[PDB]
Amino acid sequence: DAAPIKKVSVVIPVYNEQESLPELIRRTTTACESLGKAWEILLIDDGSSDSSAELMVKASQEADSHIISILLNRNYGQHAAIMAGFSHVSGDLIITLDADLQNPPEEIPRLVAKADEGFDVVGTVRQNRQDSLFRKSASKIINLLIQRTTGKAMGDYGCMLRAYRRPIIDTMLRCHERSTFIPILANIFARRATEIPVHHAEREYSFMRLINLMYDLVTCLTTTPLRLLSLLGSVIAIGGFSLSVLLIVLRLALGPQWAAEGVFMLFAVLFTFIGAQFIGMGLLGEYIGRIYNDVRARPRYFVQQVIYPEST
Amino acid sequence: DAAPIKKVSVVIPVYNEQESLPELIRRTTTACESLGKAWEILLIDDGSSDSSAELMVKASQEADSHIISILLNRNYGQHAAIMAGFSHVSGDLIITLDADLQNPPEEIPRLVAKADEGFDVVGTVRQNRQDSLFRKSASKIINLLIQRTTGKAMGDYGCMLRAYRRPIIDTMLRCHERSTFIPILANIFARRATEIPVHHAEREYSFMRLINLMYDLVTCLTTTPLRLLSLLGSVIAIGGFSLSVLLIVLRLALGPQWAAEGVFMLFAVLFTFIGAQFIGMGLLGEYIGRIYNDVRARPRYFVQQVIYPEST
Amino acid sequence: DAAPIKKVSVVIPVYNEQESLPELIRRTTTACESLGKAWEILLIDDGSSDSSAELMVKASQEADSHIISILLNRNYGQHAAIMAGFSHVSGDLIITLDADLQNPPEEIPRLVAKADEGFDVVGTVRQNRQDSLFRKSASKIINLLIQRTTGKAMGDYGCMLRAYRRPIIDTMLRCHERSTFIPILANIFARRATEIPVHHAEREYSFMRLINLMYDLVTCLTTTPLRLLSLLGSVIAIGGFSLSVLLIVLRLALGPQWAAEGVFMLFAVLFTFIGAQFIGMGLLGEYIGRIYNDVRARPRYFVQQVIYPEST
Amino acid sequence: DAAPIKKVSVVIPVYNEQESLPELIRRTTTACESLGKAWEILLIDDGSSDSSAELMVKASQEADSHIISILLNRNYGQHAAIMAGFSHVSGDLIITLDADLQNPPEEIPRLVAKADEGFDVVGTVRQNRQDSLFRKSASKIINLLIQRTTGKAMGDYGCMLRAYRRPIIDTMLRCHERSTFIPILANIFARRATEIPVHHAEREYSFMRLINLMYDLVTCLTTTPLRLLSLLGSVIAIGGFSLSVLLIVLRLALGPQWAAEGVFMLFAVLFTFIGAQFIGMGLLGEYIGRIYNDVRARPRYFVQQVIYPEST
Repeated sequence: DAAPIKKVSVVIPVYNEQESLPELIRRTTTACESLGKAWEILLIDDGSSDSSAELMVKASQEADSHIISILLNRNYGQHAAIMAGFSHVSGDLIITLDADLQNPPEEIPRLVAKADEGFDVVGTVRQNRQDSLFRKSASKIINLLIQRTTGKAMGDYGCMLRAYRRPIIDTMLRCHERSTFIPILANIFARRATEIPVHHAEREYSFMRLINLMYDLVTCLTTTPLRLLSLLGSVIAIGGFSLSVLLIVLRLALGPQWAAEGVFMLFAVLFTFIGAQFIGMGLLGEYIGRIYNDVRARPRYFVQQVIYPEST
Repeated sequence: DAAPIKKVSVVIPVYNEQESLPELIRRTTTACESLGKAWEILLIDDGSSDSSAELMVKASQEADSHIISILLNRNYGQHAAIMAGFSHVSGDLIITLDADLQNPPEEIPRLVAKADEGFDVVGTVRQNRQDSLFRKSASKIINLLIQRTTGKAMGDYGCMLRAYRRPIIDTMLRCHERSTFIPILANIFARRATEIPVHHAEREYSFMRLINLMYDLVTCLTTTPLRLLSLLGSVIAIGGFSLSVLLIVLRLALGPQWAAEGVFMLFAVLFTFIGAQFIGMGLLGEYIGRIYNDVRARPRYFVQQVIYPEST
Repeated sequence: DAAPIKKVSVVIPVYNEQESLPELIRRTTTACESLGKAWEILLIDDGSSDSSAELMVKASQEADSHIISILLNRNYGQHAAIMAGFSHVSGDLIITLDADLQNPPEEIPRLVAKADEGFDVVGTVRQNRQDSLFRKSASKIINLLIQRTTGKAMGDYGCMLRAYRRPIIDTMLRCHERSTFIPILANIFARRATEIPVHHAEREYSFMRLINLMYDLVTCLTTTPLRLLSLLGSVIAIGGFSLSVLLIVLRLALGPQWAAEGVFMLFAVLFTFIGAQFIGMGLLGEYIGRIYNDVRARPRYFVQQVIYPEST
Repeated sequence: DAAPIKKVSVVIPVYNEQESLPELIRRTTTACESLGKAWEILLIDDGSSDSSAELMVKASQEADSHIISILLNRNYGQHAAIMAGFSHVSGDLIITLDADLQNPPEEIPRLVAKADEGFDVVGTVRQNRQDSLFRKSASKIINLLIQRTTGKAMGDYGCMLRAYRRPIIDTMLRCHERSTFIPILANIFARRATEIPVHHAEREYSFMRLINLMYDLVTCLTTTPLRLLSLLGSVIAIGGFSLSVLLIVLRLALGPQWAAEGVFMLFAVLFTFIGAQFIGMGLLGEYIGRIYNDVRARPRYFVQQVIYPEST
């Protein structure tokens, strides 16, 4: 069906944005008014300490305002702020935006139009951002891994400008896992998805953040690394056993060859035991991985429609 | 008691079966009409992309149809589709069938008749399928393991044609474990079970699927592999300690014997420590295995009847 | 307070006891009638296959019977049968008995009288059973461990004849852990406990059962074995580092001493790394143990009475 | 806002305090009466065996008493007693005090006044207690770690005299984790916190308690130790591989150098494998740590206020 969008909800986490709030609000309001549909704006203050909350309250209390302000008691994180925002939306299309104006609000109409064609998730890709070699390689690896796992590609995973339909948000609200990534979670349930190119501000994370993010993504996406240990251990054990047998055969055939042959055979046995240790660790990982999946308990399926035979 | 069957429910997962749907529906309807009992057919579309959903809807909307069509929003897996089907059945006997017509629908009456004799689970075994040596050995090993664990044998675990009674499905719906195998889960609760031989289409998984399936079955059935590590480590440690003591005794008795005796004693100590490492890993596995069982939280018991003394 | 007992409930698991059921029922009924209090008897059939269920039903339907019969759909275990029995009791004192008549039913009045003095849990100890050396040593070790952990001693943990008050059973019904031991669980919540000596039939487990039972008890009682790994690793690492430093100091002081000194230093470094490995395994165990305790989620406390100040 | 306090609740765990109860009650009552606000006192008996319960009941039943007595069926721990006390409070400011009179009750007015300035958590620091070197170093390390993790410093973590506002207690009641530390849990949710200096009685834990407390704090605060294993393993593997390559290059360039060069190369390979083992253990820890966090399931966020646009 061609179920169209009739209301748009915008979610913007706020944390120490005193300088950028006025222009952000003005541009977002103008962009939303250009849609021709009903709309609302949600501002979530993640425990700011620079008078942002007062500005948000003033904006909410202004005449003819479409802004809903949500105040958290302290800082909890951008992911938690976004999840809190999702719990108070009312429209059928949800859009996430950055409060630093790094992504222009003027792109919202394009996302709305694309979603009106029948897509559940609409993403964005930043053009010619000129990242460093390591960051570009990491982006390529992450895109390939996500495409292989979820079946949907993602050119830019760190981009904040994205659109979701209401059922996607409803299902994502059912996942209580503390460590995750919202764009991956959306694609885990999306049927139809696409991405479009966008531009960005030319000028505006540390390495320690990058390493932790890589670990989080790998743990959220797959458990194969636990499986690779058994393969490595089996290879090592087979090599060690083959060398041990070959040493005895060679000594029995051509007699003694070196003064330290016994040491070499003992080293081969040691390598075999070391490989067995890797096999054991992989065996433990097999259970640990399933424990984790059962613990975080994502939904198994969703039913779209049920057709019963006519009663007559 | 001889509680007989009065309604039969058929569950068939569908995923890109546009070509086989008409003949499948016709033959299944004919077979069900030959029963003489009330019946219904459930078709679950697992996110097909070849117009199967439209055919299913058309079949459901046709006059005098006994077909219930269930549509999923996207692909989730055959196990999830079967579980969704179980949530919408209404009969007291449940039959699972394959949509590729590899197993003929004409065998259903035999399963119904066998179940009418008082069996809770009725299975099937394919005759003279002529599998490869490795697959046959794996089948034998799996059958032996399942027989030892659940107390019920299974000649063919990969066969899809099986019948279950309503209480079995109800109890299986209480298990939320993500990784499992439905036939094993049924036997875990079944009191009386049997299998019968069937024929199959002569002509129509990859090795990577086989290895993962073996791991899944082993993890679902038992935790002994975690126990074997302690035995291995104890054997290694005892051997190493015995060799270390023997070396000292021999040197003290008959004096020096080799130039590298100290190296040999150090290797023996190293082997003892390596065995201790296996013991430690087994110790960790002891807790991990119980954590997993507590996490997946299968039902502990089911009460069939309670008899109170007469009030008078 | 001297809250006395006014009704006694007897729980007896049944599994293939066709021969012993009549005498068991007769003697238990006589013993219960000698109490002078209200009483009931619960018989749980754990999937017997020797006509025990029919005998139990006949006994329940007999005139002036105090027997409640509970039938399970199949075999699940003695622990599960006892837990099912606890879910249907109605008295304020609960007694567990063995259906093989190994423990005479005539001891019940002594347990009732002892419980009437104000004890929550009353146990029994078998006299001069003349067990083997290993079994006696295991019993002593288990008794010491339980006394140290729960604060209550248990001379015989394998004895089935025991008495519990209703609140103890109610709290034990709140623990859903699959692997546990009921007598230990009772003492975990009991305030006042005691044991008394009893006699037993002279004549009537395998080693594999004993080893598994030891592992279950150790895992249910404590997590210290995970802590011992770090101590062992630290000792090994300190020894290795000390030897490595001593070798260098000795060589620098008195010059070269042996041809294989470098090999010895390398072995010392290897031992240090091996100790570090034990430290790491202990570090993992630290988290695993707490995960297990949080998973099995036993109750934290129970409130006996609350006194508010007089409203006036 | 300047929401002031209007009722004060005092929580005091009791365990064998027969001697100190009268003076404690008298001084606490005098201090509370000096506040000028409504107040109540909660006494929790943690299974005492020295007639403390009778004294508490007598105090509760005395005329014009503000004391609520809570009796536990047996001993469960100070943390459990405090949690039980929190479940029965009614005021908007909660104060915890020690029953041994080590911390004078006369400091309560200072805490109330400080909390009236708008603080959520108010702590205390003991001056010139003259602890040993190891204990002082441990205190410094714990303070630094807590400051880095929660963002709030704590000069003395072992001090019992502290004040909390009602929402903090309400959120802490939502955390069911068995192993934790209440002051850290409070700061995890507090927005504004402070500490003040206090005095203490000059004269009145064992080393085994200190080690367990350190492990508990480390496990409750962070998971970095699981991350350090991968770094250590990578360093070891890189060093071993570099040495192995250097040995071959040197031998090919300048020819043979030592009789035991092959042994050295084998040792280098062994070190590389040992480092790989550390990497694998860190890989397992990555999943274990996230499993633990998902298991103990702390609240993700709290909403303070929501402002909707004016309906007109």
